[PDB]
Amino acid sequence: QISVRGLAGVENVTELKKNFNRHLHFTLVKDRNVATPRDYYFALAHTVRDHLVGRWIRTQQHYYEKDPKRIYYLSLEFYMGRTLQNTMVNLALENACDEATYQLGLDMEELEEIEEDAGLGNGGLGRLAACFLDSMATLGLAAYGYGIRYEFGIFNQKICGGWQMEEADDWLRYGNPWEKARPEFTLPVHFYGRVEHTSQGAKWVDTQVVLAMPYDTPVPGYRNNVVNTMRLWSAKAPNDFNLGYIQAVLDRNLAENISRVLYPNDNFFEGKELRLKQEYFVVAATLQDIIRRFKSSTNFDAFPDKVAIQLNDTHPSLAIPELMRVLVDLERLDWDKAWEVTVKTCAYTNHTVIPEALERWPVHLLETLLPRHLQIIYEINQRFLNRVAAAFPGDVDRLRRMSLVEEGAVKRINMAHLCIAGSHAVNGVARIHSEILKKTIFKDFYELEPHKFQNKTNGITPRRWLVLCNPGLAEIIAERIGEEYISDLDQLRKLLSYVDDEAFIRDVAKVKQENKLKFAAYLEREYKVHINPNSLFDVQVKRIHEYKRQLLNCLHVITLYNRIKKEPNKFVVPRTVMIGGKAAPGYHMAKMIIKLITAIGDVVNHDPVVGDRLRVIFLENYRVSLAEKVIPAADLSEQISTAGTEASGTGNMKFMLNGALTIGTMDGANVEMAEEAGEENFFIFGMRVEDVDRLDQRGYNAQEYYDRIPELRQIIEQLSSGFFSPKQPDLFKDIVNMLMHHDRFKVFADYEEYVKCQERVSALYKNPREWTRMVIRNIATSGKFSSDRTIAQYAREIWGVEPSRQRLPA
Amino acid sequence: QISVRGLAGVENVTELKKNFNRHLHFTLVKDRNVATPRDYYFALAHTVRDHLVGRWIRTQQHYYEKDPKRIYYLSLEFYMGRTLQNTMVNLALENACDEATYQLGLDMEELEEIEEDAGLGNGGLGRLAACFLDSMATLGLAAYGYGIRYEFGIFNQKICGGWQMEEADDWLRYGNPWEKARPEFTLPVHFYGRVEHTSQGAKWVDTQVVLAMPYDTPVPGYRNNVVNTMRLWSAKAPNDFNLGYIQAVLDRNLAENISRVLYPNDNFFEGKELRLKQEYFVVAATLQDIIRRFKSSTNFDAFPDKVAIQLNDTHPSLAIPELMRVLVDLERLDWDKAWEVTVKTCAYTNHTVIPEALERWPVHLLETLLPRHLQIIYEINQRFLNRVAAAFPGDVDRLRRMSLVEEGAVKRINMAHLCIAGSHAVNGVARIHSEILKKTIFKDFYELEPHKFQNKTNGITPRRWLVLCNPGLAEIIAERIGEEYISDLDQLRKLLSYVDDEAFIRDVAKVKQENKLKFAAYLEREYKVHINPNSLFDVQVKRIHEYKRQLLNCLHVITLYNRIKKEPNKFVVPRTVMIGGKAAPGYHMAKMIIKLITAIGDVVNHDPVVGDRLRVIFLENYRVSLAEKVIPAADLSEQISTAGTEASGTGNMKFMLNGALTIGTMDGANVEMAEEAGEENFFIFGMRVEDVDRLDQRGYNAQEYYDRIPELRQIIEQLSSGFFSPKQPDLFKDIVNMLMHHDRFKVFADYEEYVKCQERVSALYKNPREWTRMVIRNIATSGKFSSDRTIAQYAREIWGVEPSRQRLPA
Ligand SMILES: [N-]=[N+]=N[C@]1(C(N)O)O[C@H](CO)[C@@H](O)[C@H](O)[C@H]1O
Ligand SMILES: [N-]=[N+]=N[C@]1(C(N)O)O[C@H](CO)[C@@H](O)[C@H](O)[C@H]1O
Ligand SMILES: *Cc1c(COP(=O)(O)O)cnc(C)c1O
Ligand SMILES: *Cc1c(COP(=O)(O)O)cnc(C)c1O
Repeated sequence: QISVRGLAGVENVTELKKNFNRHLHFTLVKDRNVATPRDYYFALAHTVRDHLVGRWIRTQQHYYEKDPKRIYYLSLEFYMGRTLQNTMVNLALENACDEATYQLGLDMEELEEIEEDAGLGNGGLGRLAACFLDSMATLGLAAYGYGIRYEFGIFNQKICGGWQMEEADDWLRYGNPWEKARPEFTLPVHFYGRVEHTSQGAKWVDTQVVLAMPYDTPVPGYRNNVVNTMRLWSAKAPNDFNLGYIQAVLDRNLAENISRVLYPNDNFFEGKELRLKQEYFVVAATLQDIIRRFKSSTNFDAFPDKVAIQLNDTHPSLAIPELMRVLVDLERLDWDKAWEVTVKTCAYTNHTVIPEALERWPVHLLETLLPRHLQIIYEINQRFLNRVAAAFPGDVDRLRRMSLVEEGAVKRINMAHLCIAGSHAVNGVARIHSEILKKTIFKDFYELEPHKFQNKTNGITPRRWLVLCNPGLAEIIAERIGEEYISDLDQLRKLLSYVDDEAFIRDVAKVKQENKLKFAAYLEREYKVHINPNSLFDVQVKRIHEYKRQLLNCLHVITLYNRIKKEPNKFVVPRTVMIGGKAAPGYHMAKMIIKLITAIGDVVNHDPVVGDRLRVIFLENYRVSLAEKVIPAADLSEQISTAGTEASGTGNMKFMLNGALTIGTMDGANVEMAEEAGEENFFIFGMRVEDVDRLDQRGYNAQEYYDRIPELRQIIEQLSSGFFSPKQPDLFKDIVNMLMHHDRFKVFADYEEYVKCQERVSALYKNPREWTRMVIRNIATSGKFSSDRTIAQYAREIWGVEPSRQRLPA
Repeated sequence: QISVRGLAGVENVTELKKNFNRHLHFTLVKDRNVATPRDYYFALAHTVRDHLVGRWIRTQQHYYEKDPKRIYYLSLEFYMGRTLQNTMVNLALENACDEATYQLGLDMEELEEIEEDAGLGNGGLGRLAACFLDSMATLGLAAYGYGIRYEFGIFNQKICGGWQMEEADDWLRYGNPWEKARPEFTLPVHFYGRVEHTSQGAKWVDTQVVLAMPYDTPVPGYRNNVVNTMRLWSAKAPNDFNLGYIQAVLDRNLAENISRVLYPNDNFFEGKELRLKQEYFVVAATLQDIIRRFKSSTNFDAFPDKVAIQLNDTHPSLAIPELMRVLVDLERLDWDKAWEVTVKTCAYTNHTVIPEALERWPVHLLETLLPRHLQIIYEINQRFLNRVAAAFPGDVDRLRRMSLVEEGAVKRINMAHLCIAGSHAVNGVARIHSEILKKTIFKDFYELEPHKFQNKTNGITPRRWLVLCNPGLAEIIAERIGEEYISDLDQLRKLLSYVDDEAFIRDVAKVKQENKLKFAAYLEREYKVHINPNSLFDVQVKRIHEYKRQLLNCLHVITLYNRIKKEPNKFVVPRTVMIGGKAAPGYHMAKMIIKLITAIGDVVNHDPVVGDRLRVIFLENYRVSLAEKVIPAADLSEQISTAGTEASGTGNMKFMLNGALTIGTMDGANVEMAEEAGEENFFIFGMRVEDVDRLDQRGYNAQEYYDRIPELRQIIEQLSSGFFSPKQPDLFKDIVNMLMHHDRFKVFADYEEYVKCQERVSALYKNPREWTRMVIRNIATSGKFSSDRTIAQYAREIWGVEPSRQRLPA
């Protein structure tokens, strides 16, 4: 047992054991003679869950009595991952449960691997919402996460013949012990219908009703006895729905399809009706719940003082016109009063600037599905543009640029413009991203209302991303500076005075080595793959995207291979290059990149001359639980997006906190990370944002790089001739064609500096002691990237509430 | 507290209370400050459920150790109703729970009303399966009920404007505390595909796979610590199903629709593909489970010694060719050996002779959906007909009459012929029905294999149908003869010596009066209806069918009304005529009969001259839980089906056990009931089966009755002129037209004798003491109709197992 995992008290281990047996018997209805590891996992889950309820009930009763300002975090994604270990950590039950299960003759680690990941997210945005919930509970905020309970989360990725295959993520198959259905709080959500304009007000009539049933999941704070709630809505058809008879009952599934599956698109907008329905569904049900709770705390003037609604991207942007609809149509507030309340209540967070991710809904869709909302949006636009016109007289082009309504082929509603107009605060997720918003994408809006624009650099929770996934590192750190850093990451600074400590250097390096061995093992257990634990672990894990430039990584891998074949008997630092991540099902290029990766592995991993000096592995089904395994085992973190494309990134922070050195561009949060640790302790390379713009003025011509770089030329010719695809020589023609003629991300432009920088990485890896000292400098300055810091800033600068580290009663 | 409800021990009431609070807190995650009656209901349900698990686990472990012959009852319907009270009764926990909830300040009766009925049945057949499960557990048989877990059971009936409106029965909305999902025992079920004939055997290939997930529900025996299992299969799509991406996931619902809803047809065959899929689904999954269990007890010669499969009607008839398919195709047994095993394993129960209920599946359907099964069926037919030909040389018409394959418009498979050929026993459900089977419908089969044909008169469980729904009557009976009768109904005979006991007569009458007051109250509480508790309660509750002749009842009601209007100031015994029951959604005539009933009520209930002398009420949404309320309150039980159409009936038995006198035809079980009680203690009338046949030889002409009976003529003319439908004068033209020209059930032919008999009923009701004495004679001789007797006969004469009343350890 390690200290950070809590006490294994005599009374509590005994108590845990009997409750474990009580659940195995009464809850699972099994005896030890027929129980399987899955049954044991559930008995433990229910036992741990029991320890939450008491705190869950009093935390909620507490907010009712004290009635503080409530924070409502709206998101269509909550990438939670597993819940068992996280709950034990936050409740200081890990050692006790470890001991109790040991005495019962069970391996707790084995049982934890049985829990299904709650993959209700695509990547960064979804995981961010998960970390935020953890931090809000840890900071004692009366916060509620509101989303959709998808029956099927992000698809499970299978690699067949080197190609990605998708398969339904039936995560609820065996049940979810963490959620509590609350059918008694079901709410109606309306769709379609039409608008009637009577004397005293407008009415939305003849609508189709879909019921929203909530499921509450507890969110425990870190050892503070606070347990907040994540409420996920599930779609249910009313019983007089479609109510020949048999068909009517079977068609109920049409309404319930709303919460059936998560759209697997990462940073890509798909204007499908089902998606719009999901967006309104979560917004409509959530706002009724919010108002309900407010009325039970009718002057809505105090609404903004008791309520804060954070829009995680534009996905829940309809909350703005829906709030107006309720206040104006139902509560009968005058427009101006309602608008004042709405603006002071809502705050919007922008997560990316790439055009293809921007939500622009066709007017004909809103027209049919949400007719009243379209009218309200036009009215908002009208009044907003009148403000612009009055502020910039005669600037007609500004008017059309700022309109919420876009003209052209088909009229569309720019949801981002909607969010800015209806929110009192708009923030980017990293300093460079937030500046870009003010200088480019939202320049006009910044000029009209500069006070609205802020920055809130993303963060990650040190509980899941350090204590839970890397207990070995958390321990040696605790041995030196104590445990307070877990909820006050800035304290990692104190580790700076141990940078020359021989014992510490040895331990940091030991923990990393153990993590690598453990992962190298896992690799062979669950995926029959052998790798060399002494090689440098070069990993790039994140969603497959052209802007993330996994292709640039591929070019380097091929460069290393060609250099070896050129001078076989020359020494080179051994490397295990790991690339993982899912591609959206309809993203052809992303799928081709995955195939290219496996194809490279096919050649490189079986070339006798290469030996154990270079291995290319594609990490299958990258998800939260897998991230918890690879990140602690990584030596090199690849964050190589084209400058200006990765708003922030969060994977980068996870790697920094876990002892990996970072090679990357001055993009997103990488800029602040290098700033915190010192550029000398970072492997920075490539074009800066300014260089990218210069190149665009000039005109990006990939041919130029192809002509001046022999090594690069050789790689393109290998791809083109079928060197990596013998049976299908032209298999990668699309990739080559894109790289050569329409590469929006300038892969070639950063190639030279990238491989040069990679050489410096290998040189430092050859000096174990200095590599580790640089690692210590990174870990020691990663404190700023704790989501506790991020949330404390949202709380003070946007929501107007004070965080608190006070422990609620037992 | 009453004695039959068990002891309210000090230690147990205290234990019940803390467990109730434990579940309210830990299971429901609620505090007393926000708990609602529904929450309290669930805390109690979970508390009671806890007492079952221990016994459930040891009963099953017990069967594993002793390895007795297993009884598998296959049914597409299990009309369970509520489970809470039934479980308390069988566990002797009712008084303890009553006391415990009282001390917690709660009314247990109020909480019981919150439980949703498990309406996985249409009527008789489904309820029979429910009573059988209870009796099998009570008789200590290693029995398993196998069916489908429909998401939506029989529809909830609403009456709008006097018309039936159907609405989804979302019985799982708030959850089901009684079931235990067993995803770990999921089994694959195949559909479509084609048949490949290789060297060593035929193969069913290229099939579509649907997963069958089981849900186990405990079935407690009466105070014997035996808890059997009812396993209901749920359809689940495999995860690589349909696996653009979004659509594939959404289409998963196509496979899962198999267990979505119960076909609401009572005694009516609808040849829909979805229905056939349900039938094979339950059969395929069940047989794999059966074999699996057998192999874990490979000579299948002992299979019939360890396994008995009872086919509840022909719905699960595919079990015969499916068993053959597995034994021949998979286990590789020779045809003849496999057939021997199949016949000795299967037994079939026929429930009705009406042609429209007979399952005749089109060959093109089986051809596409189950190609291998069709081949096996042809092979079975071939070999069966060769036996017929050898037994009746030259009788060519017999060959075509007995074929499993019917020629004509479209070829069809007669599933009933299939069941007879592949079963070692075939039984009817009442003596007269079973005789009819041998003399008519299955005469040819009886001639070929007389040994196969048996009778097993239906029964009802005295636990739910006496102790649970009529505790007052069970008590006064127990006060005289003890409690042993509850599991040995024949003991009610002893009540015969109390027929002249003044105290008993007074009590029997008192209990009935209390039941009537309680129901008259319930009527006003949940349906705003006032009735006179002193009137005779004339009730007919069962599914709406033309053969049940609710119309004959209607004619009598109108006769009574016309007679009153004719001589207003003449005295007549007051009556409250209650008719209830659901009509299949597509059964037009049944729906018109419901409207006619309400229409009569509209006129009769508001005629000042009638006063409180006659009331016509239509009991809305008749279901099991409602039956438990009306039956104990009834004075007169209407069992007036045309002789030869009601195979048995079971409602009739429920009324007899509960103190109601019976007016009915010599049909189904009515014949044995009158035989047991004595015809003098029964109100028998109308044509006997022989009279019906004579009339058919002759030719049924309704006009004749219309011409010779003035009162009948007046009624038809009232219906025709719009007397009961002012706004829509021709509203009942279909009814009149049917009665006059195409009445298959000869309503007019029994009219005269029916009203005459009804007059005798009223005369006896005028003499309270003698009416009650006749009631005692009925209750005292109802013992034979206990499903314990029925099951003991199935056990000994069909399954080859001995029932046992031995109590398993605690
Ligand atoms: N939605 N969105 N965009 C992202 C993402 N999910 O990847 O949001 C994440 C959370 O803000 C950012 O770190 C990331 O750079 C940005 O591209
Ligand atoms: N299926 N079927 N037929 C019936 C029914 N459900 O009503 O089976 C019941 C159970 O055997 C019989 O009592 C009844 O007379 C017969 O019509
Ligand atoms: C943290 C995380 C991400 C975000 O990673 P980036 O490299 O910022 O894109 C995506 N997926 C998972 C499973 C994560 O844990
Ligand atoms: C017993 C019962 C039946 C069968 O009644 P019959 O009069 O034999 O048709 C039908 N429905 C319910 C709810 C029952 O309890």
